[PDB]
Amino acid sequence: SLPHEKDKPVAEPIPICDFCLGTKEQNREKKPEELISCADCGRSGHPSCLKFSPELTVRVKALRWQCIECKTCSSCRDQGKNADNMLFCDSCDRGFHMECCDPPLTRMPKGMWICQICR
Amino acid sequence: ARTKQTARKSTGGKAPRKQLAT
Ligand SMILES: [Zn+2]
Ligand SMILES: [Zn+2]
Ligand SMILES: [Zn+2]
Ligand SMILES: [Zn+2]
Repeated sequence: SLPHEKDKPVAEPIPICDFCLGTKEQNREKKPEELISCADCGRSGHPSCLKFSPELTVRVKALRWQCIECKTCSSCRDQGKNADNMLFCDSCDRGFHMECCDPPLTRMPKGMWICQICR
Repeated sequence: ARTKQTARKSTGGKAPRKQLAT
């Protein structure tokens, strides 16, 4: 974890998937699947409804994971006017503004992208 | 790479508000 994520309180999780309305007992394939929940708003989703790979799912369960809308840049801690184009790491799902990457990026990377923390 | 925009399209968006959990 990052220092600013450590001991930063997490919201009460809602035990329903906001995408399919199932619980941990029933995803869209009518099979059990544990939810993941946003640390800031508490809303939840099945990893299969979020379209997360098994490997990404394992990693975000060990991190202070944020949903798409709550996601803040792991460098500058902001969302801001360029929020819609924040990159999401394909290893840890953290967000980074292109201009906050190391090195700063002028154009969107192509294909799978791994952030400066994971690379 | 994925962005906020592309991730939104991937989920298809939340279920309708009145059907969501309170
Ligand atoms: Zn679901
Ligand atoms: Zn959230
Ligand atoms: Zn930033
Ligand atoms: Zn990463």
